Amino acid sequence: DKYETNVSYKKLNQLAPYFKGFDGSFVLYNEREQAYSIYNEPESKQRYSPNSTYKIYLALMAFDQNLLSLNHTEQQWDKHQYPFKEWNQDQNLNSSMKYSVNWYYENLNKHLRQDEVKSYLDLIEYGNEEISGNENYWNESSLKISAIEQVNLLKNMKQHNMHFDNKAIEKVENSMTLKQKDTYKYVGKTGTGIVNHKEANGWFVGYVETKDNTYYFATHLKGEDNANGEKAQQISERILKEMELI
Amino acid sequence: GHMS
Ligand code: NI
Repeated sequence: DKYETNVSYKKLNQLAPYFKGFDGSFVLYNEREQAYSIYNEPESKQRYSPNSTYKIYLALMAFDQNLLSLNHTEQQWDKHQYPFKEWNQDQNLNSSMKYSVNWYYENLNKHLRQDEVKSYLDLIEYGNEEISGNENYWNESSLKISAIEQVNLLKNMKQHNMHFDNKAIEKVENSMTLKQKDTYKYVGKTGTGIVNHKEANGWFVGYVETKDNTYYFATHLKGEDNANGEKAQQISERILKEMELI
Repeated sequence: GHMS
């Protein structure tokens, strides 16, 4: 399950303590310096199920297929009771992304033919592009992507290299904007994969756009348990704060 | 199932 790249990078092996209890990776790409920095290069290349981090691209696909459009991202909650209060309400793109509302994205994916998805995954080079698995191929199933690739895709998205409309990209960015300050925009998305009732796969990917640069990042956690997006985000924030990016 |  490995992404093969010979790209150079600055090693961040001193970030190891942040990853206590996990086989984790942190990948940073500094846009201005066109430079990667990586903690745990081997793990950086290992592809894992994206879980909710896939929602970023599923949203883009949905825009591209006009499932979503300007002033047209709402979905009404059918009153089905989910485990998370935030899912138990009407949604728009922002809320569905912030709260990782699976049903909203399942509803969008329903209108995407398998071949359309495959086409998009090819265009955006989404990891192994394998979607044979479950209907929810993005959730602890066949589709897997590495931390470095998560960064590459964010970068290609943000730089508008992807063949998605820029306004769609801006909408998706907004939907994953965690903090907007004068000094930076902090964008990120969690994912968590559960196997055997354990959190075994945690993601937090995003970027910090400052007044002069953009720092794309992906943190992955693998562990027997507790490897979840929340912890991945906590760790990411610790690192980004140590780096004085947020 | 998004409706639109
Ligand atoms: Ni629909």
